[PDB]
Amino acid sequence: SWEVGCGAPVPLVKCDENSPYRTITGDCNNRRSPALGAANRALARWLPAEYEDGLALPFGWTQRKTRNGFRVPLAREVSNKIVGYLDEEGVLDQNRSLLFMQWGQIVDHDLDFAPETELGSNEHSKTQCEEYCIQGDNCFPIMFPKNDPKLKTQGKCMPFFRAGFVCPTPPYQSLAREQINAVTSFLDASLVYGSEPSLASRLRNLSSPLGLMAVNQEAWDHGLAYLPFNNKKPSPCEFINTTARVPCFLAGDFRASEQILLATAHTLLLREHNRLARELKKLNPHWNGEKLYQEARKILGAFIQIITFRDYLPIVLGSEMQKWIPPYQGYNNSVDPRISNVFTFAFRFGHMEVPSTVSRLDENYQPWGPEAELPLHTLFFNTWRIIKDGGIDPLVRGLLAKKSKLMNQDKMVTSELRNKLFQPTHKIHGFDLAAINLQRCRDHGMPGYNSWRGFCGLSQPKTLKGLQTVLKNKILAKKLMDLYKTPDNIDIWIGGNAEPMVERGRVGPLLACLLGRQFQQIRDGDRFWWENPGVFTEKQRDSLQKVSFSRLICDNTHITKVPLHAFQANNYPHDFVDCSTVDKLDLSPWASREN
Ligand code: HEM
Ligand SMILES: *[C@@H]1O[C@H](CO)[C@@H](O[C@@H]2O[C@H](CO)[C@@H](O)[C@H](O)[C@H]2NC(C)=O)[C@H](O)[C@H]1NC(C)=O
Ligand SMILES: *[C@@H]1O[C@H](CO)[C@@H](O[C@@H]2O[C@H](CO)[C@@H](O)[C@H](O)[C@H]2NC(C)=O)[C@H](O)[C@H]1NC(C)=O
Ligand SMILES: *[C@@H]1O[C@H](CO)[C@@H](O)[C@H](O)[C@H]1NC(C)=O
Ligand SMILES: [Ca+2]
Ligand SMILES: [Zn+2]
Repeated sequence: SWEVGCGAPVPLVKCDENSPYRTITGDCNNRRSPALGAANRALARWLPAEYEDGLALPFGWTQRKTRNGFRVPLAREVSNKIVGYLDEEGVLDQNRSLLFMQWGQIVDHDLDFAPETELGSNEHSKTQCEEYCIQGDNCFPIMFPKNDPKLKTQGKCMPFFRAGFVCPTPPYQSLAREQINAVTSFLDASLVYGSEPSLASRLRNLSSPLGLMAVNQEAWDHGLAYLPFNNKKPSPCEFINTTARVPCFLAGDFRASEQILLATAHTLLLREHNRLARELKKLNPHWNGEKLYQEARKILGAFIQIITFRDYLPIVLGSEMQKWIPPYQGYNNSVDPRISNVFTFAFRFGHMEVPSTVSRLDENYQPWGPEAELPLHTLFFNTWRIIKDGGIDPLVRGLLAKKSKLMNQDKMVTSELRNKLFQPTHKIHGFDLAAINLQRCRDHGMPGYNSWRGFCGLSQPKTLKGLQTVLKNKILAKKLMDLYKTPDNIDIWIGGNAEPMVERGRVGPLLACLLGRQFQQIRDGDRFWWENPGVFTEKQRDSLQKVSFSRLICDNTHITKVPLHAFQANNYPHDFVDCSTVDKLDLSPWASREN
């Protein structure tokens, strides 16, 4: 009847109350409700889901059924008319390095993943949805509007499969459909260690009692470790280049090889675990492998939290940072730490920060070889350009010395993502991440733009002129009104990203509120927050305050010249220092004395 808890899956609650370490699943963090923030449960609903039929059909599903009296426009038509641009000149962020973009993706992948339903195992609709563009069950194809050039070269649609949902994926559940978060809601390095026990063990080196993560046994980066290969088929990293046949990496997170700089960041974090585990073994030779793994895992989780909340979030939220994330006042076990469904769309502001090219730079921060700069689309599921072209150092120098794309109301998403995206099992560099995001907002039953404005205490524009004023842009407001016909129908991904950025920040007021609230909750609601008294000793916390992405690079690469503020736009050599001058993480406070 009430159906308070639909929890047939993952019923197991076997909580050690005493454990100084996190579970891999996120279970037991909250003592009163131990499933809160656990992986493989429903995304939180801050507002009730909004479906065409009130339960699970997306707006746009039934041609005849309006939203508030108007047909919702095709995701791809919004993408073409609003999100696309031609000229990559002038589009770079003069005050954010490319590392700023890349850290956002890292944090996002630690916090949330809504994987497509697996109803494609030995299924026709796996290829049939792509082949015949026929909407049904989990097939919700992105149809091309009539004037779309892709209609001329790529057929009628782009394939799209509905996200997985809680209480059996194929059939009906208690009231509205709730999509799954497959990773831990805590900011806990689940993207390095995994959110499931099987994966987390596969990633470990259990051959030695050294608490190490498994490393590649077939390839080395000038003696430095690579992630292991994912030896499974079919492999998109092999598909791109069947001559090189270099597989995807195997990381804590499914998505680690989606692009070369994400793979690069994952590689830095793995190196850091093993570095930490080796340093701890020197300090504490009596520590067994499990203890070394847990202790290094706990430090790397703290590293990710401190970089995120001290360095990253202030330059995302700008003037809104203090409003939404006041200085820390300790653990609040009444806070809901779960990632919300809306946050998983709010955080996609990163899509508008991705620039059109990636560079490899040499030890003078000068172009590395004759093709030093490459188009982003050639680097989707690309591991062979790492193994076979110079390792991660040239790409890390690019992350430091090159710039994020700046979000621009006239230039939102580069064609490298908007027309050339590669999706596994599709075979073409032909997808549109903007269209996918809009279709997914509808898949997840998102409330529209004005419902979220109301949620955030902001004005709800009802007319062209009101929207013009909110967006500070008359042409953008007119295009959105021509497509939507009411600001109430504007999908949250495009409405949030259309707002001009807050002072000293990189998102508008609506996104600052949605992101701000989520990050407040993941900090306040986390029993294992690095700064929660008892988690670390006061001396440990004194050491941890000195972490920086600059030291992470110095410690885990052959790079000896780094900037002191790695998320800022930094130019070589003026903004760069020797690793010598950069604070180290002093692990002496981890020395464990019994006798
Ligand atoms: C080249 C860089 C990137 C690529 C190729 C990429 C690709 C993708 C793809 C294909 C999806 C899945 C879309 C769907 O099926 O609904 C996605 C989701 C997402 N992306 Fe990106 N992305 C990039 C950068 C970023 C950045 C920089 C951020 C944040 C700052 C970000 C945040 C997200 C979030 C939060 C999701 C939803 C995750 C989930 O809950 O399932 N991405 N991205
Ligand atoms: C697991 O860790 C062991 C212990 O370090 C690794 O084996 C060593 O392998 C390296 C080759 O990369 C050799 O240089 C050393 O001589 C070996 N040392 C010892 C003490 O055996 C093993 O490669 C690791 N396995 C994985 C999958 O990472
Ligand atoms: C597939 O990967 C191979 C293997 O690296 C790439 O070949 C390199 O190709 C260029 C020629 O354009 C040479 O100058 C390099 O020295 C090659 N190395 C080797 C070992 O062959 C090839 O370019 C890739 N093709 C695609 C489609 O990505
Ligand atoms: C604990 O969280 C609850 C619910 O979010 C909040 O209302 C309360 O004020 C919080 N406690 C403190 C001390 O901020
Ligand atoms: Ca996590
Ligand atoms: Zn080297």
